[PDB]
Amino acid sequence: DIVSEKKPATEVDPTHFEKRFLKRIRDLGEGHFGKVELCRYDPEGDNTGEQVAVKSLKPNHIADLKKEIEILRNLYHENIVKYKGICTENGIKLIMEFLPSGSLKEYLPKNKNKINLKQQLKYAVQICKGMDYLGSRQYVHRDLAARNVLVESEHQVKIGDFGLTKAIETDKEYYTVKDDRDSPVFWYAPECLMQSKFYIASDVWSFGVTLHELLTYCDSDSSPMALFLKMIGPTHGQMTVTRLVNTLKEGKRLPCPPNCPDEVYQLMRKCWEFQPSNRTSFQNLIEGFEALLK
Ligand SMILES: COc1cc(Nc2nn([C@H]3COCC[C@@H]3C#N)cc2C(N)=O)ccc1Cl
Repeated sequence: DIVSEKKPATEVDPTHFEKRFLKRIRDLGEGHFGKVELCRYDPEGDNTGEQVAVKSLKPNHIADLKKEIEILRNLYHENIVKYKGICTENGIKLIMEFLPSGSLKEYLPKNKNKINLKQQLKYAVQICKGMDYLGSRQYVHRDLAARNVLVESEHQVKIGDFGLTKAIETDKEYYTVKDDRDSPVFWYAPECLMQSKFYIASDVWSFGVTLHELLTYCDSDSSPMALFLKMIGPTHGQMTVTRLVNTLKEGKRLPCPPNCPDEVYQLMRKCWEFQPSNRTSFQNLIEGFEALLK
């Protein structure tokens, strides 16, 4: 008789999502050769399955996606989006929990009435706690902006994208980047713009700019890009970044957001010391905000 293979152990992996049951609903966002879509994982095929956020490659940067997947899989913090699993074809898709409120960019313009200064400072503490957790794992985020901060509820935010996240080598203080063509220059510290060097303090600088967005309720007209382009001029093209570096070297910074008390603005200015070594830490920011909350 014919010889077949004995059926062995088949324990179902809860982190393995089958392609055939992962049904696309809509696009959520894009960023650095990746795209994020809302999908329903529907193995029963009746629209009752869980909604998930799915990151995949836009149709060679497969290595970058795999590295991002491995980082997120191992991060466990209240203010970091939850990894759910993967969908494997060499292809791979990252499956994450879906946060329907979106990012601070979508949420803040629509909920100004519900979100007061006290709530903004509580979101600022939560971003700092997620970032301090990331730093303790020796990672530099490199893309900290309000568009990457997801709203779990009126009371909770989570850092929701790790597309640019890099490990800082033990006993080294920074990561040197090579691919910088689509850098978020208006959120970047001078060392990132001048030498393409990324420190934990470079994320503190980016946090300061994110805090500025949070305080302005992510209004497009007072965005860090709109504000810096008004300061340096918007028709410089390829000369924009040197003009930005020059402006920062002169000591010019984003102005105090409307209705922001000076005490909060002073904590923000501490993120923006020209030299990385003079900048505040995430732990000291948490202390500062908590002092203002009680
Ligand atoms: C951008 O607008 C929306 C986004 C969401 N959700 C998400 N967005 N993202 C990323 C999408 O790409 C940009 C960066 C974002 C980050 N962080 C992840 C999620 C998610 N895990 O739920 C939900 C609703 C709306 Cl309207």
